[PDB]
Amino acid sequence: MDVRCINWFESHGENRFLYLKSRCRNGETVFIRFPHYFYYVVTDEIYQSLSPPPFNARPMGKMRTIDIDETISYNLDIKDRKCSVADMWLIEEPKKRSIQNATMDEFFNISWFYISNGISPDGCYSLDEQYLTKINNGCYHCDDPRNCFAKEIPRFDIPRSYLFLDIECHFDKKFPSVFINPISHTSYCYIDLSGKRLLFTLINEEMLTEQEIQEAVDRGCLRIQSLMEMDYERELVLCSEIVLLRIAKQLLELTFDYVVTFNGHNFDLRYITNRLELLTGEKIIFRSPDKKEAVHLCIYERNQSSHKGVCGMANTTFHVNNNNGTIFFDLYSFIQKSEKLDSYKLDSISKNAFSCMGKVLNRGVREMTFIGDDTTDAKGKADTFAKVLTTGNYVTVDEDIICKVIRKDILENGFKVVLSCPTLPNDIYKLSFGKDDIDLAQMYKDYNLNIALDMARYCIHDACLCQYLWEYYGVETKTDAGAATYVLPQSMVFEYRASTIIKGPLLKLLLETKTILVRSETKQKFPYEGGKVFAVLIFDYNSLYPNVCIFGNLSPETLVGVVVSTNRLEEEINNQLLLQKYPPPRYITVHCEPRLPNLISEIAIFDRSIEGTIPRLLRTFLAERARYKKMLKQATSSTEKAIYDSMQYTYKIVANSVYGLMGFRNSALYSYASAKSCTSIGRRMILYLESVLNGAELSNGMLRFANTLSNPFYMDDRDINPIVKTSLPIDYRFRFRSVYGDTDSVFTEIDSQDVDKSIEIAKELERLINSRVLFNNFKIEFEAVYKNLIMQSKKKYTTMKYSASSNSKSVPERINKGTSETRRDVSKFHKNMIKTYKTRLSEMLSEGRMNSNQVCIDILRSLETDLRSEFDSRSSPLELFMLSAYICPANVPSFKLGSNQRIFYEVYFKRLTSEIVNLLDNKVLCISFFQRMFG
Amino acid sequence: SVTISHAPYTITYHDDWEPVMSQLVEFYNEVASWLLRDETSPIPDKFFIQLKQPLRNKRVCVCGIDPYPKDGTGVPFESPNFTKKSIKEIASSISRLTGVIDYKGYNLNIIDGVIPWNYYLSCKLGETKSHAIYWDKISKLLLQHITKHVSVLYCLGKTDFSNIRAKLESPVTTIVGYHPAARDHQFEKDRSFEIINVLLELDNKTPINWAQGFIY
Amino acid sequence: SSADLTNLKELLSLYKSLRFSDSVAIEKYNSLVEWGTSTYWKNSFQIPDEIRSACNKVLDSDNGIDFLRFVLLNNRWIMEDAISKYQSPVNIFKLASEYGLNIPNYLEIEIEEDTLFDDELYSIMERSFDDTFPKISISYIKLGELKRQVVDFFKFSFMYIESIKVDRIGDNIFIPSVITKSGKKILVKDVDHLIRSKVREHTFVKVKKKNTFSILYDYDGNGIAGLKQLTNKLDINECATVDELVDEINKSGTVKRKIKNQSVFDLSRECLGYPEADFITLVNNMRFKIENCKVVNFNIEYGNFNQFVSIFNTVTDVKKRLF
Repeated sequence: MDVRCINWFESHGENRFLYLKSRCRNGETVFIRFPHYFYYVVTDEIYQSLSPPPFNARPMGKMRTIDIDETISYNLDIKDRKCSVADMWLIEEPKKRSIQNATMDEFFNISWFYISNGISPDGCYSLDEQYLTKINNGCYHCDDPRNCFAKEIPRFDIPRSYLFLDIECHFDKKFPSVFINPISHTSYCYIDLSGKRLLFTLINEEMLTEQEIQEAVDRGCLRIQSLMEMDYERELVLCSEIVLLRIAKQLLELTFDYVVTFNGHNFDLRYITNRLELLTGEKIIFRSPDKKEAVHLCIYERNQSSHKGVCGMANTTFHVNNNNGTIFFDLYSFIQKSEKLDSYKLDSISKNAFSCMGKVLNRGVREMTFIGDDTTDAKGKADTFAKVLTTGNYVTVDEDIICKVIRKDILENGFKVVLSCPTLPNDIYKLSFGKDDIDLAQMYKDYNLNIALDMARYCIHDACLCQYLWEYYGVETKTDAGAATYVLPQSMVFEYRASTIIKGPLLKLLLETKTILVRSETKQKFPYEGGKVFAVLIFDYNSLYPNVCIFGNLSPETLVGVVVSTNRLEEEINNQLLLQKYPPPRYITVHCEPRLPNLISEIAIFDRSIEGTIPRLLRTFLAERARYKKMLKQATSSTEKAIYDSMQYTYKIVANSVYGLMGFRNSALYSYASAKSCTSIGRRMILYLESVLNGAELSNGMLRFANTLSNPFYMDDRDINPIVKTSLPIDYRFRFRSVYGDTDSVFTEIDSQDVDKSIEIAKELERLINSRVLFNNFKIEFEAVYKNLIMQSKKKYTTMKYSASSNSKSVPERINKGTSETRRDVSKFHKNMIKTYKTRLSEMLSEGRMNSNQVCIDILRSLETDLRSEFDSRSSPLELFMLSAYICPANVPSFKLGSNQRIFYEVYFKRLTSEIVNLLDNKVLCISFFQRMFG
Repeated sequence: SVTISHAPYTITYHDDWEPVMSQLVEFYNEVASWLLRDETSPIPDKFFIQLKQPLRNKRVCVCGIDPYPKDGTGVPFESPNFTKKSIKEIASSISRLTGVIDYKGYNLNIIDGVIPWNYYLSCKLGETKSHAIYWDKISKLLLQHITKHVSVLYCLGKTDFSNIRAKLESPVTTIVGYHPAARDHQFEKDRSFEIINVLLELDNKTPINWAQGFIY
Repeated sequence: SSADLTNLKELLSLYKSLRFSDSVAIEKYNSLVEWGTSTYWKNSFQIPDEIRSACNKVLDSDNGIDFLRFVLLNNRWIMEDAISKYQSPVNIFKLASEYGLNIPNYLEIEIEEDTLFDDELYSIMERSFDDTFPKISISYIKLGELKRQVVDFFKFSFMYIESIKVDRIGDNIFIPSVITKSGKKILVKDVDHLIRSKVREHTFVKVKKKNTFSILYDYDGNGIAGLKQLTNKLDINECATVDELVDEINKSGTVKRKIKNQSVFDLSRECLGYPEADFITLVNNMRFKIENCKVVNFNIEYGNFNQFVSIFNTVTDVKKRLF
């Protein structure tokens, strides 16, 4: 009996159970019920002295228990770790037990249920039906998940139900209330198992005159006054609010696989439940698959901060309390969690997710036709944009141009769309989807039939946006990847932090290496630098910190000791005894930063003879992500191209999350030394590269690297010679000036300032600066920031100006990646002139020869004459500001102005010229111009 | 005594409730129509009788969650015949600090310093937690105003009170508790009592005399 | 739970008496402040155990007291008063005497009308206290209140110090007493101004001097060795040979346990006359160059440092030879 697992959930009642929702080969759904236990790892002597005897105990072999408490030491006589080796056992307790000196207590019982039984949460199995007794139609009982989930077959494909919904409510306040305002429309995107994608919008009768209701029934709609009277094949339906809410309740109680919605946990589902209770006095009944437990829909919060101060804000996320297996998903919470966008409205999210390009076909009065094809613009973007156009109404051209469509044509490939926008000169225009300029508040004060139907369209498009976005973010495959990398149920994948996802891989590891890390001592905190700020080519490190915790073999259990020295003349004695004792390269002594004064040494000693748990974890993660990148490079199907992409991304996310998890106090990977160590090794490596990257190159085969290629942390006899021999054309002159970098970049100042001469030389340097200057597993990569991409501040303060791999006949673009100046709630008058002031700001940084005089006189004259011309002419319109109102006196040297034109810009006008000083090399003209700008 | 639209058509309060009482009127007016759609307990005539009690001379709030569905009285945990469930239990479990056992009644409304507070000011008679939807806003508001004049909070509830810090826009000493509505009353393992006393010292308030409330 | 009541009562108790608390006491103070906020959202030397029992008994003789004010001066645990809310001083003093503790005596002329302490009421008081102990104390007790407002007499002036050395405080123990300019050895009370404080000889330093005794005066604005001084600094014998030293250390049973648990920078700065305070502040000011765990070169970038290196190499060598 073959099944594929969709979701794992537990019953929250008197009886603890664990359910498996799975789809068979032929599309039938079967649930399986496992007794849920508590799991305790207990040594042999404890097990033998147990009273009463445990319910079930299975051996675990000889595990070594390692005490990983870090004890500082003021002399070089460090006692070795306390490491026992005992025969362990696994105790399975139906009801919780208080058992003393039991270890491995940081791992959930669901992780144990998976690992001990050898079950992947997303695998596809051939269940030995000899054990699954039947309790009711569609539910089996499995007492022995060991011998029933034995034979594991390869992954096959199954059908999956869905429901993407959205509602709209009457209002005159900012947000409606369940008591005063009734819901107007209610749209759905019901995707059955068979594949039937049915869209339909229910409209509220009771806001219409009977005359317009009859007009609508004449026009095209259906009318229902009962529940059994509706059918989802009709695209528009008119009904009261009681039948509307009863249909909503009838849908939400179905066993869909997912029920997706954007911020539909806080607003939509809550509004529906509350209003249904008010109107009809009914509730939404989620029944358990064994029909032996029914709950009512009730939304509950879950604060997410792993550290909460006083008077702060934690991202409270609302969840449904359903217990039937359906994964009530909310795209809003997922998007806020996974990606750090600029804003999180559905409109802007769409406008940045569904994009394409459109070439003008035939202009006209108040109209314009755009074509978008695969062979012309980026492959796949035209197809997704044509998938969004089937329901959308208001298409957005490159900027601030929102146009109501007139006619849309979905070709076999591409799209042709007519827009009601005034004439535009340029032939190409980038089309993004969605801002929908409508006065809903005003549209509700004159509600009639045409407006009812307009809003029904507005609502069905918003209900289908939650499907286009659900497919864009590949959530259905990221879920099944996370539910297998992190050994967790498909429902608990995005609900938790790193400290919770990391425990499945870690527990699977500790049963190979047979270690058990314990801590019989409390931990102390020492605050640190949580974020770096700083200010040509761009080479980055291949996941620097996993590579460092693998190079240095950093771990809590492979720490020999932290030899510290109070003051001078003891650090020296200790340094000499650390040069003789603990010698390279089996031990590595890293000079961490002093944890408390008075101390000047804090040297940490790591033994590099056995692979710790953390470095072995990281190596497995890197190896699997590499395997999946390879398997994706060779993927032929369009489904495998998604499965393997999701798996690779999952391994990336779980690998990058370990370094932050070592400095996190209440974590299963905590070690103050290793955290403070890999931060110092990485910094030393970065500074080493910066040291040897300031070297000139001439008479090809020099690239002197500016210094001897001396390996840090020890000598290694690696042909230490600055002058190397490259393989590029002979006559060259370029020097690379100072490089700064943060941790995942080292920008070197190339003295060429042109493409086609950097891409080649940099691609041949990166091969020569990661095979001749780096040592063990510190690889590098390469990109290029074309013509001084504005480096205002730390990482997320730049423009895009992309030049990745090709520079011959290549197409760059320079819109933005700032995520720093795009947000409203600010002025609208004087700024947005950057859209006109950038063409002269991007051009004052792209000359190199006349650049100095041009930029200085340009900033000076431009800003002084902008001040005077705004004070005299009153020219700039009121459009936007675009920076992340205010009033200020103008008498001395809804957003509407005053009588003196120097009201509120005298601060932004100097903050702007303050932001843009770190892109030149002038130290006298720039700062003096700044000082004189005040008068 | 502000005059609301629906029952009881007016709410007489104490002089220390005006920092809130104004918006309570609209909060109650938008929900009253459905609120009095069913006869609740307490009756609509004693919804806000606890709004008569001053908050200056009080420093501890033993916050229940919902009144006794079988005819609560508008003052939490009170008993006109001392024959209820949780009140006799807490009187018993508190009969050990004072060391006395003789009581004809024990209301927290006469312990000078403590104020019994019902989170949800009403419930459908016979049902529990059945008027939460009608009360959420006013309940959060009344609690936030009760905590800005006193400083201690003893939520008599195990899981009913789980996110109390979220529904409070200001830091106040939020002690928690375990609902003795369960079996064994669960009050023996945890000595919740006298923790209020210890915590009333770090700002020099007087300890609660839990004997002040018996009937003699 | 009751377990929580334990640390809560401890928090309250220690919060009541921060003034007399220890380092681990203020540690528990802040740790319990945090353990409370994260659940509810808002010295002297060692006193013997045969003395600890009597002190625990005397703390109960009158429970109005919070701590035991033991004056730790010149390796003497001499108390001047027991701060007990109701207990008289003479009763606690008689109890301590029955236990074997150092209680002082009072000799003064009392007046039925309180007169303001002045030149006479401090000089004659110091001269009439008749106590043969080293202290500038002028002591009194008033009936009706337990507050302590002590008086004393001296005058601040300048003098040029003699050296950085010691005066024999006890048996084979020379505790540092920098001799005054006239010749007297000053009476240093607390280890703050007693280790090597202002070791500077011939320096014009301002101190609060009197006719016989005195005290050190800190600034207001801007702010001699050998094997001999090692053998008596841990009290085994007098010596001038390393073999003698190590052999006498072997002959001991507890002195070896004392050396085993001390560092060599400590032991070499403690038996030299300036353990930590400004020493390290200078040893960090100097670049160093050593070999085989023996300093051989130094460069500034106090006075007993050359000889300090000379005895430091010696203690390192004897520790190596013994261990």
